[PDB]
Amino acid sequence: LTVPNIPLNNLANSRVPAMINKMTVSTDQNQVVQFQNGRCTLEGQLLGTTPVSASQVARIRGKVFSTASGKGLNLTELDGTPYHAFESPAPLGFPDIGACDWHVSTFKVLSGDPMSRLDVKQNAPFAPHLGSIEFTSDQDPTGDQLGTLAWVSPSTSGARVDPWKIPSYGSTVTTHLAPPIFPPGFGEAIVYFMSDFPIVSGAQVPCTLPQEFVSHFVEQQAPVRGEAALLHYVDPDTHRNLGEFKLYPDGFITCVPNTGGGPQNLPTNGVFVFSSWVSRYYQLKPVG
Amino acid sequence: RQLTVPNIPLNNLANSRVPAMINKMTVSTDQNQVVQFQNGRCTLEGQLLGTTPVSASQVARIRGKVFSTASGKGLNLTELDGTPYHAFESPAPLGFPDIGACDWHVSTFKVDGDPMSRLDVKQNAPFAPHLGSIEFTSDQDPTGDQLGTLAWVSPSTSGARVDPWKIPSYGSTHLAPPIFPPGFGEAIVYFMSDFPIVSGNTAQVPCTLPQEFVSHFVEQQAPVRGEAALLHYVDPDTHRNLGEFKLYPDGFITCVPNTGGGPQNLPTNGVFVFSSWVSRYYQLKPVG
Ligand SMILES: CC(=O)N[C@@H]1[C@@H](O[C@@H]2O[C@@H](C)[C@@H](O)[C@@H](O)[C@@H]2O)[C@H](O[C@@H]2O[C@H](CO)[C@H](O)[C@H](O)[C@H]2O[C@@H]2O[C@@H](C)[C@@H](O)[C@@H](O)[C@@H]2O)[C@@H](CO)O[C@H]1O
Ligand SMILES: CC(=O)N[C@@H]1[C@@H](O[C@@H]2O[C@@H](C)[C@@H](O)[C@@H](O)[C@@H]2O)[C@H](O[C@@H]2O[C@H](CO)[C@H](O)[C@H](O)[C@H]2O[C@@H]2O[C@@H](C)[C@@H](O)[C@@H](O)[C@@H]2O)[C@@H](CO)O[C@H]1O
Repeated sequence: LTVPNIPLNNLANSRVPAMINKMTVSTDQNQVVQFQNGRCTLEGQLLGTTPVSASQVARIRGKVFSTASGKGLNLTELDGTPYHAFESPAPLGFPDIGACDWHVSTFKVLSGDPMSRLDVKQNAPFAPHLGSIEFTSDQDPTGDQLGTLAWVSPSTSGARVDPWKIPSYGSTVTTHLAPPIFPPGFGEAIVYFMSDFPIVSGAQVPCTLPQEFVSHFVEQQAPVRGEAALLHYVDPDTHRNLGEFKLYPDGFITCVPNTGGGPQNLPTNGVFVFSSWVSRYYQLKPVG
Repeated sequence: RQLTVPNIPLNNLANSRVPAMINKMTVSTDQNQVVQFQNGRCTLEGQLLGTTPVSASQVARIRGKVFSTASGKGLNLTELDGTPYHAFESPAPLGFPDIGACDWHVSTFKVDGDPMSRLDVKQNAPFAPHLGSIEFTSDQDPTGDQLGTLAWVSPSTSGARVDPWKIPSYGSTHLAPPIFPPGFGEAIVYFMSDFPIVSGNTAQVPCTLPQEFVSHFVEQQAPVRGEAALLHYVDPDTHRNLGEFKLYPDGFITCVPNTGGGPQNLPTNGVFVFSSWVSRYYQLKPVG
């Protein structure tokens, strides 16, 4: 097993098309998350809707159709091949920012302004597992539309956006949803990789694996040889070890954050390096 | 360390010049055509060239601070992480788009209602990214620190077309050097993505390395042990070799296309695999 030899600020978020700005631990360190993107086992098994490339993250493709009140999209995979409602929660790469309006910028797969902004609510017609969503738009999109999540806003007036939530993929879900990630306790806290992103009335989107970690694991198909992988976070200029982290086989990273601090207090240009396989209860030196 | 290429099928690789997925390979209609792309450029030893960034989510992005001039508005460019851009030995900030001789339309948000601004950028006199600024017009009112992504392109003037095979005039701008087809019947392999090119001959953008190849080389920091690396393009299900390719130290890929054909006739679900180091003069079996 190796992990990407790339500084953290050159790594992409796995839940929005953005670069990682910093690490942090959650304010409540017992908080459970269930992100559907950025999910991959160390052996290279993709989970949820997680795609391989950073340029598949939080994108939507589909064909415009007429609904009772206006338009909708009959979803396809991002490469234009048919989506089928099967085991995945949604087409691969489908956004997983829950409980908010989405604003998705698409183009028809030209003359004049080729872009349409699809304004999508997560209400009853939001059925991505089934393969359809509805939208309103100030433009007039038709046919095969491909696009990217541009920004998010509250579902109802005066409310707030919580990007730590995931969507409900619909009533047909019974489905390979990626499972919740539980803090393993004993002082350990899940490490979240944060990105600037336009969240209106939120300002940063968390994910649990940088996207290049996901493609690294998929590519490598490495055997898991211990209960956790001990990583060092290294200053790439001085080559000094800045802190210890554990990478778990189910595909998330923890640290023991110093009280009143944590990995948010580390420089954001360090490189993760695999050090050794360790047992499940290997005790980390606190960080930050 | 031993050179490898990503164990990822073609259709899961990102374009290195626009934020998009690769959907096919091809050769240029003039097989003697020389290109000088500034993104997607990296040596096999992991040396980035031109404006090439590491992550697919840095590709064709722009960041800067809005300022007002005597006659309009401009962007004082920074690197994508907000740190200062200095004119030194690069054409522009890392990741800056390299689609030449056309208008750009760049969707940005304020790193801080509708949060988006579309910056409409002409490649005329005030387009001076090497020196650290460009001018724009916008129907919105962007201020302060704006970060965004190239959304679409259109012709510079009314009668014109967009040729995405061209690069900008950035100004001595320290360009990555031209790539020549290297002889022996070989043609440069171009990796194509759908993208909203308005008034292009097609709505596709070529690049010379998939973005994940770039990050792979940067990570691996592998020694070059021969004049060219022979690759096989392999079907991942049957494991059959679908064609020979050469990967050159300067960071590009060639094949010998069959007359009237080429890699555009190959399936798009194959995986490149390193075979061996070969002589510069190694004669490839024709493909497609
Ligand atoms: C002052 C007021 O009530 N203005 C509303 C808009 O609501 C304001 O801006 C929204 C983006 C939120 O920040 C909201 O908290 C704020 O009051 C309203 O925008 C819509 O707001 C709803 C939530 O109530 C959704 O977020 C919806 O997606 C928003 O519509 C988007 O943003 C709008 C500003 C427009 O750009 C739309 O085209 C977008 O789809 C608008 C529209 O209902 O009405 C104002 O009066
Ligand atoms: C029918 C007509 O003349 N319309 C023009 C617009 O030009 C049309 O749409 C363009 C995108 C091209 O497809 C063109 O071939 C087509 O006739 C014109 O758009 C501008 O076109 C110039 C080139 O002549 C530049 O490409 C410029 O960037 C375009 O402006 C952008 O696209 C516009 C549609 C608007 O969205 C602008 O805000 C963009 O900046 C417009 C603007 O001059 O005028 C119409 O009458």
